[PDB]
Amino acid sequence: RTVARDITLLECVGKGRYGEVWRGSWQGENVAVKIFSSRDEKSWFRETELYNTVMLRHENILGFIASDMTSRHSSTQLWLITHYHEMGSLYDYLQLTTLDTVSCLRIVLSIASGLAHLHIEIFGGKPAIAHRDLKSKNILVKKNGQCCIADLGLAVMHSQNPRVGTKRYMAPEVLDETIQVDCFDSYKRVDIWAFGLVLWEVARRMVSNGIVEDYKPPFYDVVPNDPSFEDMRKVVCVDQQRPNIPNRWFSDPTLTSLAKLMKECWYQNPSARLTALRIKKTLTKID
Ligand SMILES: COc1cc(-c2cncc(-c3ccc(C4CCN(C)CC4)cc3)c2C)cc(OC)c1OC
Ligand SMILES: COc1cc(-c2cncc(-c3ccc(C4CCN(C)CC4)cc3)c2C)cc(OC)c1OC
Ligand SMILES: COc1cc(-c2cncc(-c3ccc(C4CCN(C)CC4)cc3)c2C)cc(OC)c1OC
Repeated sequence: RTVARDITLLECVGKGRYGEVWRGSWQGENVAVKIFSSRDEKSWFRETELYNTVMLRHENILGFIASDMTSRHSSTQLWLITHYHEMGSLYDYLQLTTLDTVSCLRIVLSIASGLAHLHIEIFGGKPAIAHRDLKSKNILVKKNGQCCIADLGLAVMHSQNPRVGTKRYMAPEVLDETIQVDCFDSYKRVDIWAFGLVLWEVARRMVSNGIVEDYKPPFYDVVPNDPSFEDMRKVVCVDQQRPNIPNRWFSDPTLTSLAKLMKECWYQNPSARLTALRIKKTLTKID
């Protein structure tokens, strides 16, 4: 049989230290191709090792197609091939788009759904998985209004990489180095912190009574761009600051409920934070 492997790379949709992401075409179908830099090879290996352990398949997890290693003259080329989401990342989408109640809830409940799927151990099934780099750039928007979680290059697996998380989204126990590193639940609680920040980013863009906030990243008012580890530790650990809840949210029942939820993702005590499954249930009862 013919094994068609050619992918036509059509346009670069992302560049960073990790390498590049391309929109590509295979057999007439759009695919996303992440080409890894040499500096971030361990992210390709970790995501590949995870998918070789468990073939995750969930509507709110970016769909895996392939991991490719190709020998070159002097180097190894590493590609991750996934489904392609033409609307781009949530970070991208929120810059330019405002939301109503239904679209805001649909976005955040779809993220919580993907996260709870990662976190849960299923017997027979999947290991429990923590993401460790959840943020709005690692969430893609689908045409049906739901999102999917991307980038399992830092993921950790549990059954009963010199890359670190994005500093802006790091939980207090990561910044003050008290995280209980031998304890899998620790990693879930770091994801919940980051989820609460994403929930704040999205809620700001929900219109109520003709008002909306501009897109800002978490802690935009208290740290520089590309904040240092120390910048973050002073804000989050020493001063114990949290993102602002605008007064206008308290006129809207949805944003009032979302403010309470994001508060219960941001407790200093990691074991006080809500679980992804409890966040889902709360979101199903809003509106
Ligand atoms: C190697 O590399 C790539 C391969 C492909 C690809 C292309 N055509 C057909 C296939 C295929 C799938 C599955 C079987 C099965 C059939 C059932 N039988 C009982 C066992 C074997 C055979 C063939 C694949 C996997 C795409 C790629 O990119 C999109 C590849 O590059 C990453
Ligand atoms: C990697 O990705 C894609 C792959 C393919 C593709 C190409 N040839 C063959 C297959 C296939 C056939 C048959 C089985 C068997 C498995 C066991 N049993 C005997 C029943 C069924 C498995 C696999 C596939 C899945 C198509 C794709 O898109 C349409 C892919 O997505 C980009
Ligand atoms: C986060 O992580 C991964 C993401 C993806 C991925 C999948 N669909 C669509 C995209 C995308 C398309 C288009 C834009 C637009 C944004 C506005 N403007 C700047 C032009 C371009 C942005 C994003 C991406 C980036 C693939 C991945 O691997 C193959 C990822 O890594 C796991």
